[PDB]
Amino acid sequence: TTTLAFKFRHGVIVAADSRATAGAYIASQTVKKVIEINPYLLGTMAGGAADCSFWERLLARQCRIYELRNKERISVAAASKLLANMVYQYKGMGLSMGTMICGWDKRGPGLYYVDSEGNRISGATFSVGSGSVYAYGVMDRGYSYDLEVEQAYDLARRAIYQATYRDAYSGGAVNLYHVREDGWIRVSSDNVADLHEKYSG
Amino acid sequence: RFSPYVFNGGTILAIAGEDFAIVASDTRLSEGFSIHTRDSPKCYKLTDKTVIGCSGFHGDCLTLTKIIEARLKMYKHSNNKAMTTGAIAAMLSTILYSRRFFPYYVYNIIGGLDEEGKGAVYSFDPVGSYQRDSFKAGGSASAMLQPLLDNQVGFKNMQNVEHVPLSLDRAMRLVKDVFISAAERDVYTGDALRICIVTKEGIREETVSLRKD
Amino acid sequence: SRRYDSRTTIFSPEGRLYQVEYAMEAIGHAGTCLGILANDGVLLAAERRNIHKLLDEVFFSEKIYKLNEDMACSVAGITSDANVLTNELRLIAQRYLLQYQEPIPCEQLVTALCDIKQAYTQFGGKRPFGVSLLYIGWDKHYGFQLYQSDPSGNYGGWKATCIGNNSAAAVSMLKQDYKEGEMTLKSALALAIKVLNKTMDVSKLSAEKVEIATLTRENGKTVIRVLKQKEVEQLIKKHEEEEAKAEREK
Amino acid sequence: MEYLIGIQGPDYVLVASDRVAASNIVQMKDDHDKMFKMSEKILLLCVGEAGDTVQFAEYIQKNVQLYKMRNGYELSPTAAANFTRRNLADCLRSRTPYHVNLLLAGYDEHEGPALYYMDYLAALAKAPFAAHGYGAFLTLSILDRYYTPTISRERAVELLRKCLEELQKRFILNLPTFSVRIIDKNGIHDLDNISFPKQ
Amino acid sequence: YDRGVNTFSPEGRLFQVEYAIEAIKLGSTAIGIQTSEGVCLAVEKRITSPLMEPSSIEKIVEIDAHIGCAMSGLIADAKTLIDKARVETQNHWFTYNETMTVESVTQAVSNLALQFGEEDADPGAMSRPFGVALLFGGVDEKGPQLFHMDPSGTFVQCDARAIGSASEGAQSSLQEVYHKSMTLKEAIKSSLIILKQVMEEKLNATNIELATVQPGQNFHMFTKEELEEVIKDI
Amino acid sequence: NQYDNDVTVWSPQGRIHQIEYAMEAVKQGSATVGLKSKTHAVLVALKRAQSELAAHQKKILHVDNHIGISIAGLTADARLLCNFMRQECLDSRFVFDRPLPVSRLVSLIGSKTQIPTQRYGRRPYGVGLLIAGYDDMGPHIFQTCPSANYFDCRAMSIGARSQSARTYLERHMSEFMECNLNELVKHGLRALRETLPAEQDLTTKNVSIGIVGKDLEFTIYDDDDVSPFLEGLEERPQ
Amino acid sequence: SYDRAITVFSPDGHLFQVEYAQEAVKKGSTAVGVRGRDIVVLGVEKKSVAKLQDERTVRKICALDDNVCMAFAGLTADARIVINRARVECQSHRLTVEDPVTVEYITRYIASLKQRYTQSNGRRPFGISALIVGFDFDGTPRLYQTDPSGTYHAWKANAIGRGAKSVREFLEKNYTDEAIETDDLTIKLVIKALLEVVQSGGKNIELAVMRRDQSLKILNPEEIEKYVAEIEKEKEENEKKKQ
Amino acid sequence: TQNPMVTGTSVLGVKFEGGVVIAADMLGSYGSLARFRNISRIMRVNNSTMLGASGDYADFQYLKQVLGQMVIDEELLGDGHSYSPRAIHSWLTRAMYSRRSKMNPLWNTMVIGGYADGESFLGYVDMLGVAYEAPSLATGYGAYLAQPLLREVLEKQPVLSQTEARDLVERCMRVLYYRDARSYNRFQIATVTEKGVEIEGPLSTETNWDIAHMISG
Ligand SMILES: CC(C)C[C@H](NC(=O)[C@H](CCc1ccccc1)NC(=O)CN1CCOCC1)C(=O)N[C@@H](Cc1ccccc1)C(=O)N[C@@H](CC(C)C)[C@@H](O)[C@H](C)CO
Repeated sequence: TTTLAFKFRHGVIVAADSRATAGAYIASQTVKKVIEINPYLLGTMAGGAADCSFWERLLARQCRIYELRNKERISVAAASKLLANMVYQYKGMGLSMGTMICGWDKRGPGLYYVDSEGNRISGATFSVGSGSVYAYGVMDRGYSYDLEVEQAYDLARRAIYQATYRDAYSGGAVNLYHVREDGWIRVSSDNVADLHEKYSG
Repeated sequence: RFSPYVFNGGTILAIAGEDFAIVASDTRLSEGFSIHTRDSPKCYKLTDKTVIGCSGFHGDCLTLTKIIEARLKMYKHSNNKAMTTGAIAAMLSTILYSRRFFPYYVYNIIGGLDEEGKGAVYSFDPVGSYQRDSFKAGGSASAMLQPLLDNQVGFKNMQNVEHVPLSLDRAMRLVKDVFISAAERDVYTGDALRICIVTKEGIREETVSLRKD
Repeated sequence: SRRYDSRTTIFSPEGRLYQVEYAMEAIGHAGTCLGILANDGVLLAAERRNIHKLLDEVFFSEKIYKLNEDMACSVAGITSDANVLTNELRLIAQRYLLQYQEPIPCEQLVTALCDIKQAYTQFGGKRPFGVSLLYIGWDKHYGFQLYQSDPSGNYGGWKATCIGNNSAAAVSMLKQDYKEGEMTLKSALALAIKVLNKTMDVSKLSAEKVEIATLTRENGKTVIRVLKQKEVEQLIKKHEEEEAKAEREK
Repeated sequence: MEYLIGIQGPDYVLVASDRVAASNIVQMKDDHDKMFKMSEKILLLCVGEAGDTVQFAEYIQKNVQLYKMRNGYELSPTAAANFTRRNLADCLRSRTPYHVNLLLAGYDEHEGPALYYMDYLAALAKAPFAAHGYGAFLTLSILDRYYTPTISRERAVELLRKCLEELQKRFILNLPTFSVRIIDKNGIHDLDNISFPKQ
Repeated sequence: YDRGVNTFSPEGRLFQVEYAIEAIKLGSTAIGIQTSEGVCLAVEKRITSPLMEPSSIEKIVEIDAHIGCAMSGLIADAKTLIDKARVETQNHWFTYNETMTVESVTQAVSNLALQFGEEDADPGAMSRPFGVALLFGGVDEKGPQLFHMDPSGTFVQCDARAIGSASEGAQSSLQEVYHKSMTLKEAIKSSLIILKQVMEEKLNATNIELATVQPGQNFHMFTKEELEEVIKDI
Repeated sequence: NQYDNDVTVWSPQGRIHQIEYAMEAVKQGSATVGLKSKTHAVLVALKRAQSELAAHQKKILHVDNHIGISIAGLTADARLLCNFMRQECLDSRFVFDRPLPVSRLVSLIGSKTQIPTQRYGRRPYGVGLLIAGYDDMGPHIFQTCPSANYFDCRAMSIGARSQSARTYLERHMSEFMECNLNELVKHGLRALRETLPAEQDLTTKNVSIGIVGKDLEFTIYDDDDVSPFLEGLEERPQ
Repeated sequence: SYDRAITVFSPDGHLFQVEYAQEAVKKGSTAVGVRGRDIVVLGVEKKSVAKLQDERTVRKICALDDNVCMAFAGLTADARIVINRARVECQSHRLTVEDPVTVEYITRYIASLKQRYTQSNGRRPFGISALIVGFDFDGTPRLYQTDPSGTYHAWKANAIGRGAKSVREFLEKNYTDEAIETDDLTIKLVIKALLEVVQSGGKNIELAVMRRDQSLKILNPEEIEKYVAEIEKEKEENEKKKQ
Repeated sequence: TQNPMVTGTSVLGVKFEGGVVIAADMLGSYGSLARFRNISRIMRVNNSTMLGASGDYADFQYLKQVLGQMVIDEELLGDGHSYSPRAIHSWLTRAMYSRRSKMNPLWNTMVIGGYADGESFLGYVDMLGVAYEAPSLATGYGAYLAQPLLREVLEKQPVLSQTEARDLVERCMRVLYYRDARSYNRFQIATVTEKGVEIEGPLSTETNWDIAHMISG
């Protein structure tokens, strides 16, 4: 895996690869690792595939029920806290799962990192997965809060790309989403083979 | 001590066409270095529009099969309609994850038709992680089947080739070919190949023969 | 089964709980028991119904229970229910102590018992406890304190109050001789002697018939003491020497 | 790995913690806060296991606040400390033990300033000064060398600076910035973050 | 003379259930109309004081994006049922990745019918039936659908139905104006007309609430302005 | 009056009034008919409507591929019992991979429904059932009462004014065993229509049919699918 | 346990136990509350002044959280139960959700609790009604009212308890935009409304106010006597020079 | 059962024209010890089916008790329905898998033979719940020794007569007695036909030992 997300002036950028492995064997390269919880809430996905999918889906259910009950939309902090609380009750049982809850809140752009270990921290930028370090490199070397939209897109896409270059367990296609105040938008979905041609020559 | 698992072999394949869906599997049930039976297809007809392939540990295969049957019936009694293919996929996901801490040792591939009549494959992992595919292999010889279909159906690594959609005929011969090749290298794959074709007309069953060694 | 049920936790058409009121009627027949709050302490004074020539007297008291090193209580009604509630009170106090490592604030203890009584009024189908309680104590939050709790699970903090037989007249009599902010333990004892004198059906009042305890603050520690017969006799005699004195002016 | 430090003065309690939230080999947060306001005059510095820290700390916090709402007055720092110690000790031999080391800073209207130290085994001990984490091994001795019971808050802050600088010198972990707060008769006061202009 | 909550009358009915049916008759009257262009639900709010904020009176709620519900009688009882319905729909979405048919939801809620009793029961189990009546209006694969449910648990599909105090009269007035081909505007108009007839207070934009569920649009609660624009053509 | 309100109270005449009161619930619903040939089992149910704007109440329910039922009484209890039967059938298929013999399912219904008639605070099931099934003993029509008693029938009718239908069936029992499917459904429809005044008769809007047999799984015909059965019937007398 | 149906339907379709509980509420001390622009005020009448009783230990106004306060009318013990459970819930909400609590939410919780007690075996409806008051984030001041039945609504101003209809009518005829245009004027409105039913005093009235992002503030009898003096002055400077 | 004690070895099965035949020795072994040399490891489950069992004999006795009770329970009704061999096989599969999933297996490997509705049935059931149908079956060492012989014949001649199948079985039992160190020269043969289930008494296997005098040359 190799997901990453950072918040700047114009919302929250979210990006991921799509590779899924079963050992050294590449089981898939067409995995949607950015779960669409709500039209304003996204959840990245890294680690145990079934674990992430199931728990974030359940999170989506819970957020929907919250929306119906309280006649208002759930906050990013509340969603992340919900997921964290659900996951914590299974601590030590072997759930492998590291996700990012991103969205736009009444407090503006929101981004949280939530672990199967029990972590839950808000922050500006985050990178999760086997290739997270490689992404962290370029992302940190190119990040700014005053980044223009297309620039942020380039930064995220490139970071995930370099990550796929070094990390043997990351590849497939770079997917890119943008979270704005009126909801999120599916920015891009470029295959790595094409991005190679674009970035090298 | 005591192990509640035993690998029984078996290979499984599903291809999705524009108006069809193929679900095929070998018919060899084995254990250790021995053959249990040569007449054991891994294909299970769920509905007129949906066929399931289950490989791995035979106990969990049987159990999961019967469970899926029962729950199909339940859904039918509850909503007065048959389960759509994608619905069966989601249900299967939940059922598989329900044993997250004592998994069914089963590789599952669902092949059928969606609500628009088009073909669809859904590939699963033993604990419920699934996705929709045009074509996927699973089971012992999976790594032998996948790369060819990536080349021939996905047209990958081929320069200036035409993207002609897969016809039922070509798909059929492709299935027979990959299974025949797998029978050469995989020791768990052999005896016979059962193929299940799913169209608007219904479900056909064909049976090619594989080597017995 | 449904026939034998007396429906103890059910609203009456007027919007009231009959078993609670009947329990109040039970309390009205029990020995008179009052308490007064002062500036240098707080005291309890109760009529003794266990007054017979052949009784053995093997306890420090009869209607005065020690609950906590900073708290004591007196009781009126069914004595066994009183035993249950007092034991439970001690339990609660020791739990709070075990948890926070400091004495339980008086009001918290009272509310803690009252929640149980209320619970007995709302569900379970059991009869409520026919017991009213008076609580005296000291804590670092509100100093000296007097409380009263009824079987309804309801409670309140008082500067002086009474509970038991002839409680009403005793309350008005306390209203008359009250002294907000100017009360000392001695004058409070005088008041207690007076009220208990007029309210107790058997007049003259020997020290045999009453029971008085005081809670005071002395050198950092809290002292709870039950007065001996002699001291009570002193208070009574003084009351008569103040009653035969005011009657001279005629 | 996390670092806590507490220094009690005659009428105040000075507390400080690192601002690093790290996982694996990377710092994931440079502004992490390890302190929890429980009363208007009580701070809880919790550190340790992944989810155990926040879970336990927030549980204690909300229970203290519940006490405040139920009774109209706040728990004393001592009562608080023994409450947390009771909770932590009760879960010690249970199915769900909380692996947390903690400090409790407080000011009482009666007893004055107070600092408490708690093992993950829930052993509560009052101290003029304490520290948690590996960094403690490098700082405690310093605190032994220069601490006096009558130390002024300015001198206390300077001492804290000596400690943190020592961390910058000998400790192999990064730890560039530190949260610093003080507690007195006027409650909790946030101070300027002690930081070292590395990069 | 007191008896068990699961006692039968000599006529062959449960006393408590019948009494609940009697309880419905004291509730705010509501009307639901089914139309191939969508389903509409209207209900009077019965404001008992000018000081009472009318926007805090909701007798029409959203079960899901494709299903809305109107209620009459003891509303407090209805809240539980509503939440149960929402939870059921979300569970079904989680499990099967699809929306619930209106009939399935209605049936699911209807399963909590005679789930009451004394002996041989759970500590938190219901002691009495729900004194409320429900109209489920929604759009599924079978198009627009309207269902009715009463404390007996008997649920049935209706083309047009009125529940509440003015049940009979409003039902007659409904029978007089319903043909299985009305437009949604006609349905809303008729609903508000019959409502104005049966209501004791003057029908206005803050006196009632109206909501529609149509094949192309989600559950929509009519705002003040839209309500006015329909009341306009009285 | 003192033996009326509890199911655990015998009357001095050796009767249980709550059970009988529960039996009265069956007669409160719309009538239904069940009959069997030698190859087919058929349920014909008269659906009832509140107003003309309300759809007609479901009266025929699917249990298993070889078993269906027709209800008469409290729809909630009906749904309960139905779900029970469905569950038992599913269990039988899960365990033995063969369909549950109808008679055994009926026996289980008896056992289950008997329990609450003997416990304080409990109540009998306020519903009567007609069960049509097919197994390797042929077709079967069963009847279950709130009294937890069950009957194996050649033909039966339960509910409001079902006496007429009963009287009809009792004359054509001898014909039933040899009829083809269409004639069987015919007889069922005539029996059903006997329970109506001459001012009203059967319609595609108020008649449901359930059929199971050696050549057919249990199927339910409701609206336009009922017409091939109604169209082919006498004009009836007055 | 006690598996007995207590609250059941009557042949006319009534829940007698709930109605009885409402009658128990009717016997309670009058409790009123009004909602203003930047303030919200709750006042309770006949506090049963015995003058030998500590006023603090018998207050009918309780804070549930820093955000929400609440007054009640009816059985005081039941009210203690409900209040404590409400406080616990207010904390649990913070535990499961980072955000605090909305007035509507805690009101809904209390209402649901009461209803649950109207439909559960072996239990018995709470004999209280509650006036819940708060200033949830977004600044919007809100006041709600609950009922033993489980029903709950929002109000601009309301009253419960002994002679609640009288104070309801008074408030209906007196709630304007001119009134409650200033904080002191809203408080004066509450005091007047209370005086329109209380046994003519001021030492019988307990009034408390919540304002903006501040904490709950209870009014001392001195300040209450001051506002009552201004009210008795406005009743002789605008009602004496015209009548 | 986590540690099997007294056990029985191979169990053979094979279909023939109008019936099914099953074989199993009468030995219960306590490790390498031939402890109980006279026990039946074959049960008559009603008139249409029959069961042979390998593994822990006690667990087999348990299953024997349970199955016997089920058959009695059914026979009490007399409603004209009875357990088909396939049904019994399905039940047994369900049971073994259930015990497997409780991490408390019944240490048995079983062969169910049957004849109902004119069709011959032969089913295999594991202790893990692995079950299947086949024209020939062999458990334990049989699966390595007897089964290859059985398949050789059945792929050269699918349909066998009863005498042919019986001969095949006899020869297989001979091979097993030769090569299986935990077998015994005293076995039983059970047969299902339309006439019912018949278990033939203590049989012995003729043995050739001429290759004993081939040491030198
Ligand atoms: C079949 C594929 C498509 C999915 C794959 N599943 C699997 O690998 C399943 C999981 C079975 C299981 C049992 C018990 C408890 C948990 C899981 N295992 C198997 O299918 C069979 N194998 C047996 C021998 O070989 C290895 C696995 C998977 O989840 N892969 C993870 C890595 C992993 C995590 C935890 C356990 C096992 C594997 C993955 O791709 N993660 C990516 C993100 C997600 C959303 C796909 C990333 O982490 C990136 C790609 C790096 O791997």
